[PDB]
Amino acid sequence: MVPISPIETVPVKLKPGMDGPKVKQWPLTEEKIKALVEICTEMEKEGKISKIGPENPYNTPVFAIWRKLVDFRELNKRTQDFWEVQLGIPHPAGLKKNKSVTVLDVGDAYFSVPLDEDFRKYTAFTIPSINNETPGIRYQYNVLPQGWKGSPAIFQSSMTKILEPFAAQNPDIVICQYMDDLYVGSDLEIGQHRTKIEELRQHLLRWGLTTPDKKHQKEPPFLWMGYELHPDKWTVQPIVLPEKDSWTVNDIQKLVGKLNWASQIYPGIKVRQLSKLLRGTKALTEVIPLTEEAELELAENREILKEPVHGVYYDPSKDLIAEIQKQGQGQWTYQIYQEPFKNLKTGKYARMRGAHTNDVKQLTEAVQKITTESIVIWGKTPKFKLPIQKETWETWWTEYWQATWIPEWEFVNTPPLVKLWYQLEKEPIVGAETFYVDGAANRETKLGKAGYVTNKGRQKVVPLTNTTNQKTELQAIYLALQDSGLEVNIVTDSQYALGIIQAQPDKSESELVNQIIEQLIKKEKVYLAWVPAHKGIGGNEQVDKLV
Amino acid sequence: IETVPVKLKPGMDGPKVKQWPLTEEKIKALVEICTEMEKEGKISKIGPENPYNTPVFAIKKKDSTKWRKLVDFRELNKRTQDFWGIPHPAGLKKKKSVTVLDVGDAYFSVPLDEDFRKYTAFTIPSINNETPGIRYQYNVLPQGWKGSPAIFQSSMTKILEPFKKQNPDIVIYQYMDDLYVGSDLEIGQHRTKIEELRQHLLRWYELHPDKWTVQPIVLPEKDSWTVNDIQKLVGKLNWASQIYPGIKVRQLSKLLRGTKALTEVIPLTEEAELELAENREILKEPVHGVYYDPSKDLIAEIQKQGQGQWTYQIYQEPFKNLKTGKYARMRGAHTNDVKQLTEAVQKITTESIVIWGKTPKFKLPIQKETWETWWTEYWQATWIPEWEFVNTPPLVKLWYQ
Ligand SMILES: *CC(=O)N(C)c1cc(Oc2ccccc2OCCn2ccc(=O)[nH]c2=O)c(C)c2cc(C#N)ccc12
Repeated sequence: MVPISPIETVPVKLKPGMDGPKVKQWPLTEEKIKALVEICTEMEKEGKISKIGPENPYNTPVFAIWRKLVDFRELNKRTQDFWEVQLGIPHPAGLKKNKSVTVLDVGDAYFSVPLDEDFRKYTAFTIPSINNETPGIRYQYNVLPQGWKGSPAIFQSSMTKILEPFAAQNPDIVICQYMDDLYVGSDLEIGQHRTKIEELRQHLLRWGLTTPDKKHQKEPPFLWMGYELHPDKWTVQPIVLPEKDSWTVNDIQKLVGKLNWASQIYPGIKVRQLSKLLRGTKALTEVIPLTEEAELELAENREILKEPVHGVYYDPSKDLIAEIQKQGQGQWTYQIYQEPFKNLKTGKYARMRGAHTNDVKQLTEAVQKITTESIVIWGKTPKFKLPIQKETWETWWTEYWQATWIPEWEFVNTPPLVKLWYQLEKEPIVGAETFYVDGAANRETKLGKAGYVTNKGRQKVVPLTNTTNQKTELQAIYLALQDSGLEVNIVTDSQYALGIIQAQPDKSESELVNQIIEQLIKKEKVYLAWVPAHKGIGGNEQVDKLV
Repeated sequence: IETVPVKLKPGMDGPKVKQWPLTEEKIKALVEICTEMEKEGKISKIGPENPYNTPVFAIKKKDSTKWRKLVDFRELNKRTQDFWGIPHPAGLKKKKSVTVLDVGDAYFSVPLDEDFRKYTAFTIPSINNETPGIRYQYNVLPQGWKGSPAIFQSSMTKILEPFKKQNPDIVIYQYMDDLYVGSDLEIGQHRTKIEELRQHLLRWYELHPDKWTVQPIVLPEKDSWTVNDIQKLVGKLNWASQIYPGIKVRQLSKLLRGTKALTEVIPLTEEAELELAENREILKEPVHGVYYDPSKDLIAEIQKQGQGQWTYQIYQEPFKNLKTGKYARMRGAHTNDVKQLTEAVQKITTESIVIWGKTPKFKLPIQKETWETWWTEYWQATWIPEWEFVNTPPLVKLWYQ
């Protein structure tokens, strides 16, 4: 016999202060008992388990479909935490094309990785005897059991340590481990490739691990995690949008899931209106009618998804480019590619929940998201193509009160273009009328007043019902904007309104803020000055609006 | 040569912090660095039985092209038991000049306690999540961990004993992996003394705190005041009245009586001039009841003033500033707001280390996603402070300009 190299065991402990499992065995039928006796006898002959005496106080239930199924849920609850088998799902657009990709079944190695000797006693299980007239057959595992918490991590780490020298001494090949399958890609000739496959089978045989010689079951196109992986391209598995006379909640969740999934390769997918119908819904079974916007969006999606689209694999010798387009209502779409018309992948970004916003902040956030995704998938930041002029961005970040930065990018003339819709003056405007604004409201009756007095003697006070102090301050500024010329100075004491306007929104939840924004767009020059309230600053008339 | 027992705080498990994505060049840099460290026994590979994690990334220090490994031990540092202490040298900030030296390599000569090593686990990530990462743990005192200077303190005293016995006029402070050496000599004599100390440490950053002072509140001096000038003056004085008690604005607010054009010149009355002068005299005095409490956090606020100018304040209680400043240095960041902010954070943190011996909690005028996306690209310091984000524009910005 050729000596087999031993696989180093991983030391395993239980969670602190906890003991091993002690679950009572369910009574089984005589047939199931016989089946489990045969299966366990074969496994004992193979070395996966061993018989133990009565001094082992631990026990884990065992079932039959025959096939043996040990329910390790209690031991899993009591087992220590391990390092994750994966910190994320690989994305197909990061894969590098290979002339050959071979699949090897290392499933038989799963039962060949030994379990920590001091931990085997916790895996004990009992086969019930016929008619329960003899003691049940006591077994314990010697290898990583299927279903135990630590089996995938210990198996993957053991396999990695085994493959490390082979991968190191063969840098011209790529070996990936996924579950009980190894994937070996290379650009070598098919003969040299199959040769190095045989060398890998020998190196694995040095640890007694057996690779099936007969032809495998997996072959292009690889179906994996909702993806189709082809020799030269990748895509998502076929996305079919169902025809429904009426849509329930789970149909809209299935639809938004299919559209989100498809949006990574199909460009222009929108999900705003369909996701909006799931607002504040608690029932999975409720039927919700479709808005007209949801119908138009769904039709656009059906037109985008009418024929297949494929992404290309990554080529590290070419540049990485990411282009963004604004879609409207806080929606953005983007394409990542290296050659024109050949996308690596696509995606979308929706604006965050907020009371006020503008297009520049959203484009910034989308750029950061794409930067992070691109560092994940490819380990580098792409060059950006953005629908915003260089001078627009320069004005923005030079005048914005926050620090902000976008990495290397170039302007692409694809409407709608992101622009600044208004810019407030830095100094008071000579010759422009000065509007002193103020508003106030009663906390009990919700009655208020908003208005202005100007240096030319112009005045206005408007009474308001169902209002607040903040609303009357905004309404006062709005009245000043309505009644002034193209250039106007505006004096307020509202720290609230100044906090809003200085954030430079172009869209808001408040219709009043949106009206103020439209007025600001219509103006040529607006200087907004703040003063402390109740300080006797004349012009600032608190009493005129508190009557 | 002998390990000292180290443990965590009661009831606290080790750190389990996600490793953030890294560029390919930083990953390869970490692969070379960690391979060399593994050859030297400083770190060892670990198996799946270690569930803890602390993030790692790679930087490039000043005047150097070699990559450097930087571990974000913040969570482990707050989870590590308190070590004990030495009172902070109040005379370090009073010295004329201070020089910062990186003495981190020395920590690698002292082995780390066995049962604690697993808490120093870190991961070199893989591109596209192809592998669970290359996992390591430290065998010696790691750089950036608060226990390293506490454990090495005796050895550091033994090494610095001859130098401190030779020059009693030089102040020596240690914070993390940095040694701050303050004196009053000439720049040339200070540099030769620094080479003397580095060759003294070899066998076994100019900074001038004397050129730094607290910034008083200043008011304009004008011969003609417009309505707008007076309104801004009253606003600033009203803000300052929260810091100084006897600030008075009613005589200056009298001039604003009436609905006048913003650009209209208003002459100051005699009562207004007297009130403004009294306010000036009040502002020339220090703030009443300002003290430092070592049990409270330090808070640092930063405002972007534009044109590469940044203001900052360090306080513990509102309106009780312990330090104020204005960083306007221009060093290869004229077109990058985030790089400027990161450099300002590093300088303010250094000043806070010199003054109080601990790092402040920052309030950054930046969105979370931008900062967290980009700050590691411009970080050059061994330590890392804490920060939160300001999403609403503060009105007091122009009152610090
Ligand atoms: C191993 C792994 O983590 N994944 C996600 C995985 C990768 C696959 O592709 C692969 C493996 C090794 C080397 C190179 C590549 O892919 C390069 C691009 N490419 C893909 C397919 C092809 O035919 N030719 C190529 O050049 C594959 C194929 C997988 C398949 C399955 C399944 N079933 C699961 C995971 C992976």
